[PDB]
Amino acid sequence: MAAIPPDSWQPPNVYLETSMGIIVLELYWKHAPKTCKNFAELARRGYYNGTKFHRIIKDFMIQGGDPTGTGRGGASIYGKQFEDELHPDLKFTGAGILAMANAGPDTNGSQFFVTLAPTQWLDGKHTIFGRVCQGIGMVNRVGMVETNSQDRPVDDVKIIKAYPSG
Repeated sequence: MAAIPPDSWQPPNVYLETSMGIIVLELYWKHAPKTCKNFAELARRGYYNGTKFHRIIKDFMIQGGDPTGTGRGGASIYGKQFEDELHPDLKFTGAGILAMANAGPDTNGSQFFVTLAPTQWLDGKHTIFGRVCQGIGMVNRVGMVETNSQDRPVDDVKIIKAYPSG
């Protein structure tokens, strides 16, 4: 009853070609279409290309830059700030996840942090957006490496290019 000859697959995987190492991510095109489009657009337009990770907490997580890495010049495709895409369903405990960073009520930025270690205390503080199925290993080393006495990476980690799977 009513058959649609044509079909649509759409690659739900993203390939971030970082200087540190290549890692695949999983975007939620169901509840995350909003942030998903932003993350994909920013990477497609050529914003993430050239940036790097400034925040790296040993045995915890590592947040990547975007808004000039200093809140100097950063804006979302939809606008400056939007409504948080938080929805009771995901969790930030399983080592290797991609949660969208925020600032305040109805105030979201363009940062992204991947949790490499179990965290229940912060399980709810930030919002989700993607996952790291194939790549957590590359991130693990980034946390095991030598860091500063605050949150500065002693090693060299940056992004050279990024493209979605085809």
